[PDB]
Amino acid sequence: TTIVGVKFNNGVVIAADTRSTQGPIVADKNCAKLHRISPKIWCAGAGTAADTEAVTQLIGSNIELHSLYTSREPRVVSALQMLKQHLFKYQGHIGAYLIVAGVDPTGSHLFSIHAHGSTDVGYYLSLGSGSLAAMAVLESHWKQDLTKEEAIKLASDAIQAGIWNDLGSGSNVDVCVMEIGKDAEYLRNYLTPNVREEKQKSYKFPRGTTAVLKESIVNICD
Amino acid sequence: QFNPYGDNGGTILGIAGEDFAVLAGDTRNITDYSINSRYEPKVFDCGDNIVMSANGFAADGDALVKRFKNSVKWYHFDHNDKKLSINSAARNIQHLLYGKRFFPYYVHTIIAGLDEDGKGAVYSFDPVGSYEREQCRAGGAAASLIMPFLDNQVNFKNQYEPGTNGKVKKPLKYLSVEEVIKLVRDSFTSATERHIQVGDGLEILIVTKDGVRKEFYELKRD
Amino acid sequence: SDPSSINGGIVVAMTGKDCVAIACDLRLGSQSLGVSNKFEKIFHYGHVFLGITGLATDVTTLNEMFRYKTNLYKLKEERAIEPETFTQLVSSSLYERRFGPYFVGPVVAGINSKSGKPFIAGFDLIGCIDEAKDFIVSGTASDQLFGMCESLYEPNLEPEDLFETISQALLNAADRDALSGWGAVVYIIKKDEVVKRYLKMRQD
Amino acid sequence: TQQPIVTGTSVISMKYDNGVIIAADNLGSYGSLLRFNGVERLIPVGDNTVVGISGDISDMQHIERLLKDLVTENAYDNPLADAEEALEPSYIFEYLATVMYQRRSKMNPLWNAIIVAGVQSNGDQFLRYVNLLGVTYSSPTLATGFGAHMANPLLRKVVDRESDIPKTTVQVAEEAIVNAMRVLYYRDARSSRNFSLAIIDKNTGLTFKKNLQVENMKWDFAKDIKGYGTQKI
Amino acid sequence: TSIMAVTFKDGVILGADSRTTTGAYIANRVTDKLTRVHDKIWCCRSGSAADTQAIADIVQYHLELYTSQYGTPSTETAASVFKELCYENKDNLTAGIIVAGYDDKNKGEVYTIPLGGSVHKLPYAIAGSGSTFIYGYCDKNFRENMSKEETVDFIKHSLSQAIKWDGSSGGVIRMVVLTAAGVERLIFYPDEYEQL
Amino acid sequence: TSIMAVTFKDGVILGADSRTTTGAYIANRVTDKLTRVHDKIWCCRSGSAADTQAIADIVQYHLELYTSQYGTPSTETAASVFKELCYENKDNLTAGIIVAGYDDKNKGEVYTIPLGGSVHKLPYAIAGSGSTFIYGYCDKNFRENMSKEETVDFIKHSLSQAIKWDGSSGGVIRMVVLTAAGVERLIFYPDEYEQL
Amino acid sequence: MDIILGIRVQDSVILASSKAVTRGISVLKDSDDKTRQLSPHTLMSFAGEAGDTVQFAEYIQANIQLYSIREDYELSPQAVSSFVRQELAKSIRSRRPYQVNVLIGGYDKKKNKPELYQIDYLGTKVELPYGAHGYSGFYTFSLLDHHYRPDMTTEEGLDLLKLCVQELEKRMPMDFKGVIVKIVDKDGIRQVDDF
Amino acid sequence: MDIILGIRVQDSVILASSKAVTRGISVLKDSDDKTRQLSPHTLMSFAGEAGDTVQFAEYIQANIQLYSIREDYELSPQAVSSFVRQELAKSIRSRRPYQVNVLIGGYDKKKNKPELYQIDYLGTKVELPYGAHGYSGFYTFSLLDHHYRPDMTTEEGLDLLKLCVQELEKRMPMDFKGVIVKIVDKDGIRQVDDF
Amino acid sequence: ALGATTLAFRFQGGIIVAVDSRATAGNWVASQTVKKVIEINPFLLGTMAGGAADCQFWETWLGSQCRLHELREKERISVAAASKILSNLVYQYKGAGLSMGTMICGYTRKEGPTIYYVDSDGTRLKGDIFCVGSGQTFAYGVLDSNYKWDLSVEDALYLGKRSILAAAHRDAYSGGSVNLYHVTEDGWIYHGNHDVGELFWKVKEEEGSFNNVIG
Ligand SMILES: *[C@@](C)(CO)[C@](*)(O)[C@H](CC(C)C)NC(=O)[C@H](Cc1ccccc1)NC(=O)[C@H](CC(C)C)NC(=O)[C@H](CCc1ccccc1)NC(=O)CN1CCOCC1
Ligand SMILES: *[C@@](C)(CO)[C@](*)(O)[C@H](CC(C)C)NC(=O)[C@H](Cc1ccccc1)NC(=O)[C@H](CC(C)C)NC(=O)[C@H](CCc1ccccc1)NC(=O)CN1CCOCC1
Ligand SMILES: *[C@@](C)(CO)[C@](*)(O)[C@H](CC(C)C)NC(=O)[C@H](Cc1ccccc1)NC(=O)[C@H](CC(C)C)NC(=O)[C@H](CCc1ccccc1)NC(=O)CN1CCOCC1
Ligand SMILES: [Cl-]
Ligand SMILES: [Cl-]
Ligand SMILES: [Mg+2]
Ligand SMILES: [Mg+2]
Ligand SMILES: [Mg+2]
Repeated sequence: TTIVGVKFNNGVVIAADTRSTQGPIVADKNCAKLHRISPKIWCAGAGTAADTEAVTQLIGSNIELHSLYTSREPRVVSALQMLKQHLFKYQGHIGAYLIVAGVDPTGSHLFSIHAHGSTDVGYYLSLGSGSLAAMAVLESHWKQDLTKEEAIKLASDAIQAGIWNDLGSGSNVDVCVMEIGKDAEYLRNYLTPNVREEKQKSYKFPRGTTAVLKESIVNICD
Repeated sequence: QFNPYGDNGGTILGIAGEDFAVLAGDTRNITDYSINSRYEPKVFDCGDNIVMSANGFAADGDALVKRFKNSVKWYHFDHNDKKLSINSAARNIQHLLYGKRFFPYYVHTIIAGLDEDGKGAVYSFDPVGSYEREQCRAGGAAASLIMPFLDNQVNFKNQYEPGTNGKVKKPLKYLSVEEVIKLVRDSFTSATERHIQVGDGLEILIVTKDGVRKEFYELKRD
Repeated sequence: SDPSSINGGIVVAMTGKDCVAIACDLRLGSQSLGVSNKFEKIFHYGHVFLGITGLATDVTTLNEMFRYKTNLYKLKEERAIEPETFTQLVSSSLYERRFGPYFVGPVVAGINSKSGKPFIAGFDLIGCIDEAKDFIVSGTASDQLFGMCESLYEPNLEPEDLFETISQALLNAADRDALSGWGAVVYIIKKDEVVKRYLKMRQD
Repeated sequence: TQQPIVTGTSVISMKYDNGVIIAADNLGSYGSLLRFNGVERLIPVGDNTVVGISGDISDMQHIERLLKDLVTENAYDNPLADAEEALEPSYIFEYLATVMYQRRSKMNPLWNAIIVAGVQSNGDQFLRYVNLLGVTYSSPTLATGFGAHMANPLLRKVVDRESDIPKTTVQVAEEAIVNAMRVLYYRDARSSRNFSLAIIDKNTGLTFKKNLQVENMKWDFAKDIKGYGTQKI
Repeated sequence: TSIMAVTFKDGVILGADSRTTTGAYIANRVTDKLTRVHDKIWCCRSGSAADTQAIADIVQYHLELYTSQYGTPSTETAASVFKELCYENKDNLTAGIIVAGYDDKNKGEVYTIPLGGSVHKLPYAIAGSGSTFIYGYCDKNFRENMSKEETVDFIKHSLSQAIKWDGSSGGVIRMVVLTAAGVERLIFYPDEYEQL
Repeated sequence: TSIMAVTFKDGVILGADSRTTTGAYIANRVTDKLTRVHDKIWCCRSGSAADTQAIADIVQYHLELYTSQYGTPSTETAASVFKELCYENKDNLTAGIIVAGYDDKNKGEVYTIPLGGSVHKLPYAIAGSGSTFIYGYCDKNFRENMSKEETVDFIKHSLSQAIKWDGSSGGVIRMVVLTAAGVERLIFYPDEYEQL
Repeated sequence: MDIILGIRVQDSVILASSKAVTRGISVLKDSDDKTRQLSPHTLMSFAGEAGDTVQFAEYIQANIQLYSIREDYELSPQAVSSFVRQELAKSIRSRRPYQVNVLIGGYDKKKNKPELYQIDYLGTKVELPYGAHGYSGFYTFSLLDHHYRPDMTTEEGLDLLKLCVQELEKRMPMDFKGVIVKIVDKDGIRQVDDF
Repeated sequence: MDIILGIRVQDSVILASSKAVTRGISVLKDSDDKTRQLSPHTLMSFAGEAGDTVQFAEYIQANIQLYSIREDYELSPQAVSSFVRQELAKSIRSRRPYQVNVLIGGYDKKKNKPELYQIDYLGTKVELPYGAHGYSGFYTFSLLDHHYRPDMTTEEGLDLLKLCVQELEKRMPMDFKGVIVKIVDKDGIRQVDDF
Repeated sequence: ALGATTLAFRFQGGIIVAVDSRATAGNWVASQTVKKVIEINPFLLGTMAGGAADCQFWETWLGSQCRLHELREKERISVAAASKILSNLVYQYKGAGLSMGTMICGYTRKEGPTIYYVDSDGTRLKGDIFCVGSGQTFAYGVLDSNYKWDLSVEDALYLGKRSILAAAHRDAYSGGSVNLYHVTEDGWIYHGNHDVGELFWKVKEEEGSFNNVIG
């Protein structure tokens, strides 16, 4: 994985690649690493795939119940606190590396969380196997007082660096923009620069090619 | 402790026709999750209409090829410029590999050319020198992905004649150079999609009685 | 002593035009020794189909477990479970055993009775969902299946054509794996009819 | 069987339209201790080659001696030692690559990663890598250690393939290298601010720049960062 | 890490670098290792980032609950809570913490808590991987009852050297001043401290 | 061990502690770690006592044979012989040696040879387990072209701190002065240097 | 290496189990019966870790006998095999698992069909025409694969079984001191005394 | 566990050696002769590591035959046993030692007495009335200790030997496929074909 | 690391040699077309089990030594002498890591049909029937029960073919195809390559065996 987060004027943006590996094999060429914790709090996840989904769904559920209980919109620091305490308790055995971001009544926020339960604050962050490729871009092009359109550009450029240069990352670029006073816009497949070329030949078989021993109608009805 | 071996990834493919033979291989060189080169050739013209590739640990691969090229040179000196037949080259390579039986070259070796009857020939070696002549052979990282596809499309395995109750097999036949290159290109584009160590570029070396021709095709760079 | 490769086996699933297909080999072994050629790895709960590879005791155990859960689901909900919902149930159940997992590689396949949309999905042993438009693979010859499916597959295949494509993907993958083979079964699934075909393959 | 003691970190390089650029910091680390600060890890051979070395410094000093002795030996009984029969980058590289592979095959390696940058007699750019395993490869951009992970991505944005080399000027290429060295200073814990840079041009020849410093750094935003989550003060 | 806390005439000053590492990679170059557990009781964190954060969060909770019931806690009380956590969970923790605070009665106080969980009250304290390189410098240059400006220079020069020699230390030098006047944050950038 | 060598206006001064350890037991509290390989080329020894003695004995033999044939060797030549032994036998040695000498042409020179067998020519050098604690102090206080008395004080204060913090260093402070005047041995006892 | 074999023929199930009990370099016994009757028409043979085998077999026996008394009804071989599998499936993830492999031979009185089930210590169940555990399968399966026909009589099954024992006695390294053979059919369970 | 036994009686030496050759879970052969004739009145049986046994036995055989040709004279059993011991005594401190245990049965023509020597792979020589190698001694020595008399005939020795083989076949875990028996006396070496 | 099924047996009409064709690298099936009978010379055969390279290299080397023997002695080499040259050679390399399990087969005047099992730990056994590999147990079962000295050449060829099939079926690491050989005093005769896929179905139907398998 490659995942990033970038702060801008009136909010925050996060992005991710879409590759999912199983050893050296690509299991999913277009998987979603951007998760919704609450409507305006989204999370990018790297590491053990089941762990990032499970831990983000659990905290998201508890955040919803908390939001209903308190009659308030959820805060990013609450999701942050709940996540890190959960991860710390399991001493790193839950391999979830997250970039947590969102907007709430307090303002716009951007954090990262590591598997062992440590958190960090920043204006620009990157996690995953392609984090070094991404961070190189962020360190080269980031500046204070970014606009919305500049931050999306920087974020996707950082993910592309991972896509091209890191073998762990690939395929497409997902983005989510969280601006203050507006609905969060999830941009699934914001960029698709790895389209498979036309094959040289069709491998559609003549019917009856496959040898068959038995046929039978299966009963799915009651 | 010092580990003298490494894995430079990559995958290679040798197919033999009626009056020709191809030896293909991707141009990507890697270590762990990094890309070292997007274009580093590993299929070589060794002289006497013999093409060769040694895939796996690049340092051992370059050493072996270098030694065989040298072996060809001295065969000419010692035997009045006699042409080294593909079968004689194969036996010679066995002795090169087995000479290091107790400190092996970590490579999968494949050579291609024409036999003494003018028909296409491909030979494949294990790291310690066992060899065999074959119509079709894939080697390297993505060999497991490509090889069963060749079994199906080159040797027509598991394909029976339509209407014959799976009693009459589909007849074996020689393919054209054009049909073979189609299968090679489709083999590598498929492997590129599902194997992280495969991509960047594809270089094919075709061998006919006229000589050795080259063809290059781009692959996905993610 | 690698639980996922003791018994051997493979499962593959594909989508077509208004249909899905799921197929499995029939082998069960104890490492090198072949024990049974009738060990089917595909099960169905109503109109939702589930294929499971990996450790055979866990395959059997999970089938019994999802039969248990889908029967109770139906009694309470007064309707059969859909593929999208079943996929989430499988994921939940597997992650419940996160630190003592079932050594399996399940595959869900089916058509939504309401929308009519074809659906397939795959999982890892701890419940991560791998949803896909095209195909899903699982088992000891997963590498081989990935190579066949990625080259042979094309979108919007008709049931009769789809049958040939999945059957050839499975057969040629199984023949390049020692621990898979010994027979094969293919399910072709349409909106309101399901055909099951046993394939003829080499028995070595 | 060895273990490296005093070490040098990343060496980065790239090709441009008329030649090649190479750079490396002036540090000799002793584990976590930044022990030696006046270490030159770029070593010119003649007026057309520069060898950049990372890894064990004692093994680097050994290679320096071999290269110095190689120049001496080439001049013996050679009237064209400063002309047609002068040492080429390809000659120097193959010699080192032969040595590195021989040493790994005796299970007594030179614990280094080497990049040989130069310009051939016909004007062609030469840039090739070799390491303790005897592994070799060439590319428009090459880097060692952390540079492979952080510098290559930045340098490949300039020269992504072979066709981008004629389009890349020395001004642009040098700018990218200097930017890369800054990024490594931000993010590599065994790096230093001071570094050396060398340019080998087919027209202007060898330009060797010493005592460079990373500058135009961004640190101001650090003042706004407070705590690790909830802390406001 | 390189961290230190120094008592002086008007109170106490905490000092720290801003580097966080994963092997040789710098995961964060602008880290804040000076953390508040109470209005005028702060701590310097070294060791595991996860462990030190978890501990500091618990201590802040304990002192907030203490304040609700018994009023403002002493710096000694804060150090005791830290110790209790570090000592009783010594097998599962990697945390070297320096506790520093300002009372009106007791003035500036500094307590250091090494790996084992022992407590040591000192005039000044240094800790972290980079502290090893400045034991000699700090011992020779420390004086009791220094002024604010003298103490700032002492910490600046000390951490400057620690950063220079330790690869695990670097970035900016953060400082926190604790006096009767209030709480003041300071920062010093590379271009300044490097050429001292 | 704590050892150092410092160049100054008139030449070079070598300095060392006198402690030899076997675990935590002090096998020798009055050790002489400053050893002569030539009239005005000396070395500071750290690491294995056996290895450093064997090496120094061989170097002295090589330089005695050099002198018989080619006259007085340079300090650089002496450092090269040390290096050759330390580098080629790096797998079987534990020796951190500082070579120091006085020429009339080159004046005072200092070369340090760490574990790997690399050579580094420096204005001054520090080595040994106790050197870690004085990197900061020595960097801040060293100046080029110091006087003899200034250089003696620099070494005395530096090794004083090294001894204070390092358990593996202690005893007396031996020093050897190398100038055109000749060779002067110095010694400083605990009662003096401890209370600096 | 306790040799247990099983063959399902037309009208019965035949189980053959070795008589040797070895401990170290000594054959302590040469007349051991490695089986327990679970019900009048269901028989279970077993092999594996010492102690665990008998403890497990008798525990299953007790549970099935309890069921028979409670319901005044005999459980089908399929039902018994499923119960046994679940117990082993629980066991494998316990603190100390039962290291026991079993064959379950039974005659279903409702279907009027013989049934043979093979269950290993992991809880891996399969219904088979013929089965074995341990290294035994490695020798006999080739013979059974060849000479086995589905319509065989009990006498033909015993001759087929003799052929397997002869092959084991020829090629196996250890002396297993012959086998006790038992037949399960419509009339219940009986032992062949002369084999 | 290749059984080799030896019994010295009044007028002869009797050696018994197992016929089985096992590799993994397969008995590759059941008619193997684990002995070599060193000279007309000297016989050596052997057991131990695969390959080493035959290589060592044949090497000794060649050396003794060379001596016989050179001197036109047969070496005494005592002399042969000493030579064999020294070769094993050298071997044990070599780079790769011979892991071979031997019994040397011979008839001394000058003394008119039978002689049995037991030599293990370390080069530990002992002259004995009866001997064994491996686990074999653990079963038979109690029997020999009891029924053995020094004035026995060859026929009485063979009956005593039968008693040992029967005990081994009863209590030993592995099937060793019987034994080849050979007798050494004044008239030389001969094999008992029916045992 | 090679799964295999190889056999060789003596009978009235000489020697039958039969092998499978599969090569595996773990679970991955590398080849189905491997030649596991090495044609040492026109009169001698060798089987390949264990190391592929070790068997190929040294049994080819053996053929060179046999050719030199008959050049110097003007007589065909005995199977005993040929087998011993190979066994003495691998014994020198003992401990180094060679992996072999082979049957050296031949038919001469003084010996008749002769088979020697030669193995990498130094073993050299003369015998009538040998089976070697991951599937040896399955093949032994068919061989032992059906073997007789007075077998005809036609029936003996089938027995060897049927025995490999038995192993190819059950053993996962055995299969592909069956290669047959008949060794006579005048030399060996190749009796073709037989795909197991086609052979299995054919034998099932004609013999009535493998009822457990649906077809
Ligand atoms: C980049 C792409 C790689 O770093 C990203 O970090 C992504 C993150 C996204 C997908 C959320 N990471 C992965 O894709 C991740 C990499 C990885 C692999 C193994 C351990 C940790 C991280 N891949 C996975 O988590 C896959 C997801 C699959 C493709 C659906 N899962 C596996 O590879 C599982 C590992 C499960 C696991 C268990 C216990 C501890 C850690 C991980 N492995 C298998 O399924 C392999 N095997 C197959 C046979 O059945 C038994 C298991
Ligand atoms: C200086 C650096 C040293 O004294 C300071 O003390 C700082 C303290 C600040 C941040 C409060 N310490 C660190 O930066 C600390 C160094 C460290 C590392 C390991 C154990 C103890 C201390 N770094 C961390 O804690 C990082 C922070 C992450 C990157 C946000 N965490 C890791 O390095 C984790 C820690 C896991 C762990 C191990 C043992 C005890 C507790 C936790 N390790 C990894 O991720 C492993 N890593 C995988 C990639 O390959 C190299 C190893
Ligand atoms: C300071 C102390 C550290 O840098 C100095 O460097 C001095 C150098 C002077 C003496 C030139 N170093 C020592 O005093 C040195 C410390 C040391 C120990 C081990 C390895 C390297 C350095 N001490 C020694 O060399 C002593 C001197 C003896 C007592 C006269 N020797 C030992 O301690 C021996 C050394 C064996 C050895 C180990 C590894 C490499 C080389 C040599 N060790 C023992 O006797 C073992 N001892 C047995 C009693 O129980 C504890 C261990
Ligand atoms: Cl932190
Ligand atoms: Cl000393
Ligand atoms: Mg990529
Ligand atoms: Mg001291
Ligand atoms: Mg098979």
